Amino acid sequence: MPLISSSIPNLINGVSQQPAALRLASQAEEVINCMPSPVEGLKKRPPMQHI
Amino acid sequence: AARTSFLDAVNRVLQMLGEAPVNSLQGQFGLAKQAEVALNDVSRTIQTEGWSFNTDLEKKLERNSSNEIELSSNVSRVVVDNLEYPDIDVVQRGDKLYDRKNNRYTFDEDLIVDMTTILEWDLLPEHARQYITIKAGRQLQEAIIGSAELTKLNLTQEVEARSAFLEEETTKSEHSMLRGHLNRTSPVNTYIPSRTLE
Amino acid sequence: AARTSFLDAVNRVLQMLGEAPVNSLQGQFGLAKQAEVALNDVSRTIQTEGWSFNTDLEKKLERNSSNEIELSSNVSRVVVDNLEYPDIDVVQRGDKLYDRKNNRYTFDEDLIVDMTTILEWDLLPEHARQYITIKAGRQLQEAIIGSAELTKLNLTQEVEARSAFLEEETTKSEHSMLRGHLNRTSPVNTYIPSRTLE
Amino acid sequence: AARTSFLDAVNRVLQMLGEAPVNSLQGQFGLAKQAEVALNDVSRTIQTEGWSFNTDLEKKLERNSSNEIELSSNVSRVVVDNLEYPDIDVVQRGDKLYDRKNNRYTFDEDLIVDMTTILEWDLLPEHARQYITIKAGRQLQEAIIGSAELTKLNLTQEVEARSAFLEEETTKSEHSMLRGHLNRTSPVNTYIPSRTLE
Repeated sequence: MPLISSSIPNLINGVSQQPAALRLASQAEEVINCMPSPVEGLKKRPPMQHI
Repeated sequence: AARTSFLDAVNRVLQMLGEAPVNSLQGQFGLAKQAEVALNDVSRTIQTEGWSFNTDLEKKLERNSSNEIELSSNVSRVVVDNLEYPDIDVVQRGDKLYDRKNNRYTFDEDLIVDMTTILEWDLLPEHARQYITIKAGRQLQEAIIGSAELTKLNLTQEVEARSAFLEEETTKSEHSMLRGHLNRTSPVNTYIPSRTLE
Repeated sequence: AARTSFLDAVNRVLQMLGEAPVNSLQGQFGLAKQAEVALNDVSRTIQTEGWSFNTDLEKKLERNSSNEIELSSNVSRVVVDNLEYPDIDVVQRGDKLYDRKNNRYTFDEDLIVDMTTILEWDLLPEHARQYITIKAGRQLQEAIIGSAELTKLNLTQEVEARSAFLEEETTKSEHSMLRGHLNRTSPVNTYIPSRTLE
Repeated sequence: AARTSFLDAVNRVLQMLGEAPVNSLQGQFGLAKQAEVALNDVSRTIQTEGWSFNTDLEKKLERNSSNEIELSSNVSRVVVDNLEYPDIDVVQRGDKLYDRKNNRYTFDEDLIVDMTTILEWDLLPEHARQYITIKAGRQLQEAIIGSAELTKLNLTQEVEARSAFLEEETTKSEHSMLRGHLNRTSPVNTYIPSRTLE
């Protein structure tokens, strides 16, 4: 038993419908109201103003 | 803080395996049933040896109409006194006794034997509960995952638990070497050589 | 600087596990449940062995209307002196005593026994609290994480804590060999061969 | 909590092997055939040695119309005392007894022999069932998978099981050295030096 670890490098790859055994581990499962960008990573979506 | 209960023991086994605790035991949807099975199996394995709390002495056994001795479903071992019965010796076989010297399944009168019973989880005392819990946890973990270092750690804990259990049993029952076989009523005073000299 | 509290013990267990300390116990949103169950289980395991701070001497027990002795919920072990009752052999079973020799659940008279109780957290003394905390932390870390270096450090700390707790217990309760069985009222003077020669 | 059954035994063997537990024995679609054959073979290997629970004393054998001693098909070994019969040396050969000294298959009179029988799974006692189960599991895993850590774990478990089984057998069968050959009816009293000096 080796107690060993990895890491998830990026969270900027969105949602996939493939079975979990064929995806890139980076890909997520359900994304709502996020704005994934390469300049700051994952963040809450910008607000919507009124005119 | 009461004595250990079935749900607490199941949760402890699951936690020792390393998996999240359960809420109840009825209508669950996890490994709790397998933990229960392992607990029962280890309980049977430990109880089938014969200890102070599950042995009945001087017990009298009764025969049925066909001159046979029948045993309950939870009887583990029986012993007859060779000195008391010189011409008959019995050995357990399934649920009936066999007079192996006379090669017969039938006896002539009743017997006075020593009986060991396998008990349910409710009647078990505290130290037996603890030993059973630790042993079942170790065995189930080995059966499910199959590591080696985890087995080493569980072996260390099991050794400590067995030491505690044996110490508790020998402190409770107060065995002796002078008294001989316990089927004879105690004539010993065990008079103390240490104190009464002043 | 008062004695250690339950929240301080939980914080110490979490810190030894390697996590951040938690604010409270009530309505926690963290590992408080795991820390609490670990501490309770280790407290019960330590208490069920029987020490000088949780044992009562020559306590009287009273039977019910059916000549049956029923124990409380938190009674761990019951000892009956053999010499005082040469015809009765009892062993604890669940919450009732069992007349092992006569194979009965009934008695003929009240008894004088010495029992061991399991105490709540608030009523424990300081050395017991320290030993309980350290052992619980070690067990929780070993079961949950399973690393190497943390296990080594916890092993060393547990060994030191056990040494300290045992030493404190023995110097508090002054166990002796000359006095023999403690149920006898002290006839000993323990006169000192190291003083009166001048 | 009744005694262990065949289905529980095969489930335990599969669990030791590391596979998922199987449901039934009849019309199975798993390793049930291999587990059953391993259990049967280990049971036969253990039973052929001869113990105290499967041996008949001073049993009488009868010859056929041609002065030939035909044994049953589940007779493992036959022992004939030399001192009683000083002119015949009998050894087992297949299913009939052979006169080694005289080089004949024919006898002159019936014999009084001590013979061992192979018992079915239903009739075995609990300790025999436990030891047989553990040994069969170890053998099957060793011959089928052949890994290292599993082999060492099964080795430790088998060693513990053998110790327990041997101790249970000896305490059930009260073997002695003063009595001599067990064929004689007990003239022994085993007067204990421990008791009667008061």
